[PDB]
Amino acid sequence: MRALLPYLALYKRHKWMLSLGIVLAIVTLLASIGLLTLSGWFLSASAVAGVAGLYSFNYMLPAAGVRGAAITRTAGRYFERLVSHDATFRVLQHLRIYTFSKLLPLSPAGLARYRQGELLNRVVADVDTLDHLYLRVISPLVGAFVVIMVVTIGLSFLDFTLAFTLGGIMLLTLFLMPPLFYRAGKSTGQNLTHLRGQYRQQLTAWLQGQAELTIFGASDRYRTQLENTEIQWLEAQRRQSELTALSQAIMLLIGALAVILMLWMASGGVGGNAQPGALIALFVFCALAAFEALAPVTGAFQHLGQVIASAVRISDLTDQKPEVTFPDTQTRVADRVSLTLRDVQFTYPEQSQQALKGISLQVNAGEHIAILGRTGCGKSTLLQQLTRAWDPQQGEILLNDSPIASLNEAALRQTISVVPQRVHLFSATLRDNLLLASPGSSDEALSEILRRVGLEKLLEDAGLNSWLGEGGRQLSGGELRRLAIARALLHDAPLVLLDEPTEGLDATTESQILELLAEMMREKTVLMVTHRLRGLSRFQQIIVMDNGQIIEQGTHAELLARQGRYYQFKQG
Amino acid sequence: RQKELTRWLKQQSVISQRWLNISRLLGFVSGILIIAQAWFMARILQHMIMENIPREALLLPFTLLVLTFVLRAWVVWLRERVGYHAGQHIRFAIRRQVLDRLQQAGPAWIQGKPAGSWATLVLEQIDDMHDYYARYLPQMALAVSVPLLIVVAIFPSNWAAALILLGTAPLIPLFMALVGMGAADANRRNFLALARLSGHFLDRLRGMETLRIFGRGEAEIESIRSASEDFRQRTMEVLRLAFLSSGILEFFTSLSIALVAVYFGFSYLGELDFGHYDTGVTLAAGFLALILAPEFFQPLRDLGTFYHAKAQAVGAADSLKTFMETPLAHPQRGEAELASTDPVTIEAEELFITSPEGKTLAGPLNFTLPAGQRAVLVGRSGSGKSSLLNALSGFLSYQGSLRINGIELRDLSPESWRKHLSWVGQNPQLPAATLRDNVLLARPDASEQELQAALDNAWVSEFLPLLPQGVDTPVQAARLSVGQAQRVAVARALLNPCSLLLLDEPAASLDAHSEQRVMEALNAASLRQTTLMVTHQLEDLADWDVIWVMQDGRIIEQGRYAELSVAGGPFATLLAHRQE
Ligand code: HEB
Ligand SMILES: Nc1ncnc2c1ncn2[C@@H]1O[C@H](COP(=O)(O)OP(=O)(O)NP(=O)(O)O)[C@@H](O)[C@H]1O
Ligand SMILES: Nc1ncnc2c1ncn2[C@@H]1O[C@H](COP(=O)(O)OP(=O)(O)NP(=O)(O)O)[C@@H](O)[C@H]1O
Ligand SMILES: [Mg+2]
Ligand SMILES: [Mg+2]
Repeated sequence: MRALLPYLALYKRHKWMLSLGIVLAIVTLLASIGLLTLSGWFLSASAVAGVAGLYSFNYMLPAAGVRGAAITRTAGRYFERLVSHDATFRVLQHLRIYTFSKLLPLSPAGLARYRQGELLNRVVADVDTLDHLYLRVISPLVGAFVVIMVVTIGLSFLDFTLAFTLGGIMLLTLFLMPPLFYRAGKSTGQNLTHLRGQYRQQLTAWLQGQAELTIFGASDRYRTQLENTEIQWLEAQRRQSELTALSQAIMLLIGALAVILMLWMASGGVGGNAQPGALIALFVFCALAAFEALAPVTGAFQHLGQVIASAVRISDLTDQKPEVTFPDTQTRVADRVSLTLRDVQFTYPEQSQQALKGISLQVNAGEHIAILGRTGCGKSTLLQQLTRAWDPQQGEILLNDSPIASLNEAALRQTISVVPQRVHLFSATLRDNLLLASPGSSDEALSEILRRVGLEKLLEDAGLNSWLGEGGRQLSGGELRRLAIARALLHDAPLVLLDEPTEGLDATTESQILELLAEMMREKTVLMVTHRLRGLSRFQQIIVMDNGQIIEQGTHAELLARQGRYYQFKQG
Repeated sequence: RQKELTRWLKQQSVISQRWLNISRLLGFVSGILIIAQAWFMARILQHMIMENIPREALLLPFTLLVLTFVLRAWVVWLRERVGYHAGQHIRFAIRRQVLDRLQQAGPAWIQGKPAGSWATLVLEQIDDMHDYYARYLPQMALAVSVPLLIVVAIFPSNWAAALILLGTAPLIPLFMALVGMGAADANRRNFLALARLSGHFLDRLRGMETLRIFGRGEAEIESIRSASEDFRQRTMEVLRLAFLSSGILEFFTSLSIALVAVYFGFSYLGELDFGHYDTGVTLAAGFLALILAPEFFQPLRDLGTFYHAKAQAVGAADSLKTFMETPLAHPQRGEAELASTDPVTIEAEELFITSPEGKTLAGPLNFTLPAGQRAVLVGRSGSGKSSLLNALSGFLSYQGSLRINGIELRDLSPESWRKHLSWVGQNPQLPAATLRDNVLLARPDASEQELQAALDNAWVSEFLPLLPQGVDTPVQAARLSVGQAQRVAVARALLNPCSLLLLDEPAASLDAHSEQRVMEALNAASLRQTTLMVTHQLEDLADWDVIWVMQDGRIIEQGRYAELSVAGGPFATLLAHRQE
C-alpha cells in the first residue's frame, strides 16, 4: 500500500468533498441501523406493554423517529450516490492531468519499449481503476469504521459488556479480514496478471503469424500452447473467485456470531435489570442490521489489490527519468538555421543493433535536402535526433553553428516544425486541429492556408467547426497528409523537416504537395526524408542511406551520372 | 437494438444451463434458510421477552438457529462457486467459438484489423461478460424467488404484514420505469456529446509526440481539464435522475419497515385490529416481519449494485455479436491428397479469387507452370500479383478450375497440401519463442547439424554472433532489423525440401548487404522445385524460365525474359520504379 502515496495526495485537493460523500455514507448507514433497531424495540416495547398499558405508552415520539429515520435513509442514499460520484469524477480530472503531465516529457523515448496501442490502452485502464479507490476501498472502509463506533458508543449507554462485543466483533472483521484476504490473494493476483499478459502475447503471435503458422504446420501446436495458457489462466481466476466466495461465507458467519452472542449474552441482563425486557430486541436487531455497514468491506480486499497493482504499473511508467533534458537558459529564435551533423551514433536502449551509425551531413540555409533509403534504414531515427526525442551516443549535432542540446525547449519547437510519418488526427474540431500549430492564428488566415494546400473540400458545410477525428468525418489517407503540411505552414519554423510525405498516395496527388513543398517552403531548409523517388530534381544534395549509414550523397545528376547505389535502384 | 444484445446474451446462457439452474435452485434453498433463521429468531425472542424463559432452557432453538446460519453461509459460499463456474464456461466457450472463427477465416481476414485489436475482442470483450453470468443473471433469479418466499411465509402468520411488503411490489417497478423516462431525455441528447468525451483522454495520449513536436503539451492539459470537467457535468444530468431509481427502492424499503413497525406496534397496543386471523398477534408474528422486511428488498437492492456487471456485458456483447454474424468466405476444403513429393505443376483458367467479404480480388487469368520450372511474377502495385500467391496457399477461395499435379485444389486437403508448400512472404512474421524455434518451425525436432546448415545456407550466421544470447535469443527482446528478420524467415522457408516454393517479395525492404545475401540463397533454392517468385525489379530476370505480368488481376504475358524484353509489348522494364 506504499504505491498509493503519490496518488493519495491528488485526493487531498478535493478532501472537503470526498469527506462529504463519506459522511452521507455514514448517515445513510446509520438511518438503516436506526430504523430497524428502533422498530425492533418498538414492537417489543409495545407488546410487553400490551393492551393494559396502551395509554401510558407514548407512541408519538418513536413514530416521529421512524418518520425521520426513513426520510434520511432515502435522501441520504440519493445524495451519497451523487456527491460520491461527483467527487470521483473530479478526482479523475486530477488523475488524467497528473498522468498526462508526467507522461509528456517521456513521450517518444520512455514509451518506445512497450507497444503504443497496447500500452496506452493499459494506461487509460489504470487511471480508471485509481478512481475505484474512493468508491470501492476508502468509502466502504472508512464509512464502515465510524458507523461501528457510533453504534458502539450509542449502545454503550445501555450496557458496556454488550456494546463492546459488537464493537469487538465488528472491528476485528473490519481490521483483520481485509488484510488477511488481501494477503491470501496476493499470490494469485501476481500469478493472474502474468498469465493474462502471457496469453495476450501468445494470441498476438498466433494471429499475426497466422499465415506462417498454417503453412509450416505449426498453427495447431501453437493453438494448443495458447489454449493451455488459457487453462492455467482460468485456474488463477478460479482460485480468485473461490476466495471471494470464502470472504462472503465469513462475513455471514461473523454476522451470525454477533446475532447469536447478543441473543445469548443479552439474555442474562442488559445493564442493571436482570430481566432485559424490550432491550434484548434492541441489541439483537442492532447486531442483525449493523452488518449492512460491513457488506461492502467483504469485496474491498479485491478492489484494493487491483489499485495497488495499477498504482505500481503507472508509478513505474511515470517515474522514468527522461532521456533528454532541456536547458533553462533563454534564447532568441533565429530564422535561416543551418543544420549540421558530425558523426552521430545512436543505439536504441536495451539493444545491440546500431540503428544509426556514423552519419554526418551539412544543410546550409535555404538548401532543400532529400534523404532516400530503403525501409528500416534508420532514416526516421535520424529525424528523431533533430527533434531531441533521443540523444546520440558519441555524436554531435549543431543547429546554426551551436549545439542543439543548448536550445531552450520552447524555443526549439519554434525553430523546428516537422510533418510526422504517422499523421495524427485529434478528435477535436478542424479549427482546433490547425490552431495546434499556431495558437493565436486568426480564423481567416487559418482558412486561406487550408485553402492553398488544396484542401478546400474540408471548408464546405461549416468545415471549420466540423468534428473530424475519432467521433466522425475521418479524413482519407490522401488528404490526411495534406493536413500535416497545413500544420507545418501555420507553425512557420525556419527548418521544416519532413518524414515520408507523399507516402501511401497516388501519382496525381503526390505531385501536388511535392510541388507545394517546394512552392511555399522556398525560404525553408526542408531536409525531406522519403523512400519514394519522385521530382527530386528540385532537391539539391540528395543523400542515400542504407542500414543506418549514408552510402553516397550529391546533387541529383551526380549520383545518376556516377555509377552508384541511387542510379542502380532508380531503374529496375 | 440494445434489447437485441440482451436477447443475444441470454441466448448464450444455454451453454451452462446446468450451472445456472443450480444457482437458480440455490437461490431457493437460500431463500428458505433466510425464513428459517427468521422464524427461529422470532420464536426465540418471544420466549425471552414474553415468557421470560431463561436462555439455557430454550437451548434447542439456538442449536437449530446456529445450524441454520452455518447452512446459509455454506449455500452462499456454494452458489458463488457455482455462479463463477457458470460464468467461466460461457467465456471458455465463446472464446473457443471466436478463435475457431478466426482460424477458419484465415490470414486474409485477420489482417483487416491490428492484432492488438483482435486481442481486445478475445481478452477483454470476453472477460467482460463474466459478471453478467456469474453474478447478475443468478441475482436476477434470486430477486424473484426470495421476495416470493418471504411473502408466502408471512401470509399464514398475518396477511396484513404480507400485504405491506407485496404492496410495494408493483409500486417499485412502476416508478423506476417512470424514471426510464429521463433516461431517454438525458441519455438521448447527451448520447453524442458524451461519446466525443470518452476517448478524449486516449486520443491525447495517442498523439503526445504530435503535441510534443508543436510544444502544445502544456496547453492541451487545459483541453483535458475542459473536457473532463464538461464530461462530469454532462453525465450528472443522467445521474441526477438515474439515482432516483435507486432512491425509490431505498424509499420503499423504508416505508415497508416503517409500516410493518407501525402496524404491528399499534396492533399489540390494540389501537387497530384488522390483520391476523382472529387468533391474536403473537410477538413472534411481528419479529418475523421485521427480520424479513429488509430481506424482502435485499436481493433487489443487490441487483442494483450489479449495474456495472450489466453495463460491461452490454458494451462487450455489442462488438461480439457483429463479429459472430458477419458473412465470410472461408476457403472450400476437401480430402484429396497427393503423395508426389516431386515438384508439382500448377494449371489455372478463369480464377476469380475472392476476398473473405465476397469482393473479387484478381480477375480472370489463365496460365500453366510445368514441374521444375521457376516463373517470376511481376506487375504494378496492386495488380493481383500478391493475391495469386495466397490463392495457391489456401487463404483465398477461387472460382475457376486450378490443378496441382493433375488434381484440383479446392478438394485438396489443406493439411496435406501445405506440407508440400513453402513460402516467405512480404512483411514476414516470426511467431515463435526464439530465433532457433523460428528456423525449426517446419520440423521442431531437427538435429543440430541440419539446423546449422540452414542457418549457414541462408547466411544467418553472419549477424548471429553480434546478437545478445546467440542463436537462442528471444525475438520486444531483441528487435531484429528487417535485414535480419528476413534472413531467418528465409532459413525457415528452405529448411526442408518442398514441392512448390512461393517467395512473395524476398529482396524488397532489405538493406544492400542482405539483398545480395538473401537472393544468393534464393536463386539456388529456386532451382530445386517450382517457384512462383514475385518481384518488381527485372534487372536480373534472364535466368528465370518464365515471366508473367499481371495488370488489374489479369495475366497478359508469358515466355522467357529474352523474348519478352525485345518484344516491347506491355513491358514495364522501361518504367523506373517509384517506390524504390
Ligand atoms: C452511467 C454513468 C455512470 C458512470 C460513468 C459511472 C462511473 C463509476 N461508478 Fe457507478 N452507477 C451508475 C451510473 C454510472 N456510474 C448507476 C446508475 C448506479 C445505480 C446503482 C444504485 O442504484 O445505487 C451506480 C452504482 C455504483 C456503485 C454502487 C454499487 C456498489 O456499491 O457495488 C458503485 C460502487 C459505483 C462505482 C463507480 C465508479 C468507480 C465509477 C468510475 C469513477 N457505481
Ligand atoms: N522504437 C524502437 N525500439 C527499438 N528498436 C527500434 C525502434 N525503432 C526502430 N528500431 C530498430 O531500428 C530500426 C529503425 O528504423 P527506422 O529508422 O525508424 O525506419 P525508417 O528508416 O524510418 N523506415 P520505416 O519503418 O518504413 O518508417 C528498425 O528497423 C529496428 O531495427
Ligand atoms: N483482405 C484483402 N486481401 C487482399 N486484397 C485485398 C484485401 N482487401 C482489399 N484488397 C485489395 O485487393 C487488391 C489486390 O491487391 P494485391 O494484389 O494483394 O496487391 P499486392 O500485390 O499486395 N501489392 P504490393 O504489395 O504493393 O506488391 C487491392 O486493391 C487491395 O487493396
Ligand atoms: Mg519512418
Ligand atoms: Mg504484395
